[PDB]
Parts: sequence; structure tokens; C-alpha cells
Amino acid sequence: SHEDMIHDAQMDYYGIRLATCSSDRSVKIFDVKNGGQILIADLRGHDGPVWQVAWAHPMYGNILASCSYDRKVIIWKEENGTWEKTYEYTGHDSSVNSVCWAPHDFGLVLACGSSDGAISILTFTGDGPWEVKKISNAHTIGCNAVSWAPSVIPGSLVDQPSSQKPNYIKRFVSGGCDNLVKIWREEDGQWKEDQKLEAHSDWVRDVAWAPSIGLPTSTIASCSQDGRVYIWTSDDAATNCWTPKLLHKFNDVVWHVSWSITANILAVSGGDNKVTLWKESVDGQWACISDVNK
Amino acid sequence: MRRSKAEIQRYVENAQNSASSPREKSMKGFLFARLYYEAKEYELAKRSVSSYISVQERDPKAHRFLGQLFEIEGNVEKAVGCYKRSLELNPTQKDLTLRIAELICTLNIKDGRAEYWVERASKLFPGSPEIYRLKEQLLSSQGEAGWNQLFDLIQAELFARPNDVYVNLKLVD
Repeated sequence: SHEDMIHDAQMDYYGIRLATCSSDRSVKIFDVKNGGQILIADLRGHDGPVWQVAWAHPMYGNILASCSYDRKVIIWKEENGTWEKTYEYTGHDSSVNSVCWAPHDFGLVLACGSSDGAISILTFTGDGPWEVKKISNAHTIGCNAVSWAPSVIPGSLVDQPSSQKPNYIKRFVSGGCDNLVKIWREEDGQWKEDQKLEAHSDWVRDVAWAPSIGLPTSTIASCSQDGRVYIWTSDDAATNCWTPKLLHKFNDVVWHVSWSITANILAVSGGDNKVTLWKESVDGQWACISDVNK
Repeated sequence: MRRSKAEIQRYVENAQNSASSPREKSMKGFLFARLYYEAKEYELAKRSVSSYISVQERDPKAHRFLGQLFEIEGNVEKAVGCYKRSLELNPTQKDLTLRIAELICTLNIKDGRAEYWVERASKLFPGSPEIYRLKEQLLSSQGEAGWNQLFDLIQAELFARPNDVYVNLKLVD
């Protein structure tokens, strides 16, 4: 159905379940067979408009997370095709925004990004309780988006294509509205100052890390509120060198920037009703091949 | 560059044969606009520019190309608008401001905004005898408020490096 506006709509890893989180106060999951659709799940337990969503791998546990405009984090687990209650958190400085799990190379650590002034990381260990990591005094105005970064990318450490197993530690980036971008790395058993940078004096929307499956180059494409875009590239060992370069700037309100599942195509969605689908060519440059209407 | 009507026609046909997609043809419109401008097809060039914008809008190169085409055509207002759009998009190239000041000086506009734009272009590029003569004529047609800025710019240029013979002659005049 979905009569109101639809936010995000993700699909299962096999192509059967479709989780569409909208503001219609109803989350309906249908089926994919013979080109048709049949309603199979109807979940509802939020207090406001549901925003982002993120899936997980069944080998580590069928767990879904949903964020809404109510400062409440909702988590469900799948058993026998039915999703029930798991972990329900409530109470923050502002409403939760971004939500995503770490890649399968690390585990099932969830990231909570919101304009609350602090960072609350949820870690799923064992088969029951969880752990909370609180980082304060890291954002003056607050966070905005959190994009995970796997360790299987050869662009970060030049030692992967040599029969050497790299470290499996947590690493990601953050670009809140505190006029500062930052990198977070799980070192010294906790979290502290790793690498900060100043490239704006307002708000920054989201970021997208390149999940390269065979490309030894780690890139991050950002998007701000005033159509600002930054392409941070790295291809060194141990320590990386993020270059705050520019590409195709905008003047409207650029919203989302999403990389393909294998770091092949970039999709940028803002206020131009056009999703420029870029792609790396054989000449080491960028080229747009296909578009779409919004 | 040996170019003629049939030459541009066969260039266009070879470029069409080199694209099997409508969006690819639209992306290749930055060259189709130049081909139509050389073949005297202003409407077709504008249509190609619009088609290329519809697939890759908000880019300094396309805006600069459109502004240069409008300046070569004669649409001074359209060129100024395109250069202003390119500047508010990303003011990386000062050539847009330079061409804006050139068009303002050629149109002879007596306004505080025009004086400010001329002063900004002079602060950007202190050389170039053409733009120097243009800004000198503009600030002479203005009055004393523009002459003060002209004297300040001349003093700054002289302090930075020895001035030019024509610059000193115009100052003494």
C-alpha cells in the first residue's frame, strides 16, 4: 500500500523480502516470486516517521534495526519468519538518524549517528546482552552520518595481496554538523582522537565509503547540505592521506550518496530530480553512463 | 582547421555513429554545441547545451562554455547570467569575473555594483592591458569615487612591480 511518502526500501541478500520503511505508520514486507508480490510481514512499533534501515547477514544472526523521529532505537530478530522484540532503547538529545552494521569481516556492531553531541556505539556480543560505548565532547553541534569501513580494502593497507591477513579492527568516518570531519579507529582499547579535518562551516549530510572487492584504492564520497561534495582518496600503507578534493559541485540540497555493493557505481540524490550514476572507467577517471528521474 | 558545411555535417554523423545511447548523445552535447555553432545553428547549439545540462548539471566547464558561446554570439545579458551562475556554483576560475568586467566595460554601466565588480576584477588580475584600458575608461566615465579606487590600484601595482609605460601615461592623462 504505502499511501504516504516512502523513505528507504531495502531488499534481502537473496531477493525475497522487501523492507520498506515509510512514514505511513506501517512497515509491510511482501514476497518476490513470479514477478508478483504477496504480503508476508506487517511490523509496526515506532512513534514517529521511520527513516533509515540496515540489514545483516544470516550467518551472524537475522537482526534488523529501525530508527525513527522519537529518540528511540528499535531492534528486531527473525525466528521462523516472524520478527519479535530484541533491544529497545529510548532517550537522547535529538532523534536518531543514521543506523548501519559493520561488514561481515568484523562482526555485528551497530553504529548510531545523530545530532546529539555524542556518539553511542552498540556492540552485539554473545547471545543476550550488549555493550555500549559512549564518546562525549566529540561534536559541538552534533553528528549526522556514520559510514563503516571494512579492512578488506587494499587501498588502506598495502599488504593484503601478499598472503598476509590484515587486522580486523573497527574503523569508520564521521561528518557531523560541527564544521569538522573526523575518523574513528578502535585503538588503545577504546576511542579517542585519530584524525580530524576542517573543510566546512555549516552542515554535512552523509558520506559513502567504497567497498572495493578488488580495487586497491579506498575512496569516500561526501555530501553536504549546500551541494558540497568531497572525494577523499587513499592508496598508501599503514597511514592514509585523505585528500579533500572536489568533483561535481551543486547549489541545491544534495541528500544521499550511495556506493554500489562492490564499489562500481555512485548514486547521488538531492534536489535536482536526477541521480547521476558515475563509474570508474578504464582510464582511471570517472564517467557517467546512466541516469534516472525522481 | 579546414571546416565547412559538409565537413561539420559528416563530423556530426560520425559522432552520432560513435554513440548508441540517448544519454551518451546528450553527454556528448558539449561538442555538438560547438559543431552547431560552427555550422550556424544557435537554436540547435542551445538545445544540445540544455540536453547536456539535463544529464550533468551544475558544472563549471559547461557554464563557462555556455558563457563563452553567449559572449561570441552577442547575448551580453545571457553571458553575464551564465557567468554569475558559474560563480555562485564554484568560483574557482576568475575568467568568469574577468569576462563579466569586460562585458560591463564594453556596455558602459555607471553603477556602484559595476564599480565594485571592476575593482574586484582589477584586484584579481592586475595586468592585461586590454582589461586595464577597459577599467580605466570605466572609472574615468564614473567620477571621483572610481578615480580613488583606480589610484589605489595603480599604487598597489607600482608597489608590487614597476608599472608600464601605457599605465603611467594613462595615469598622467
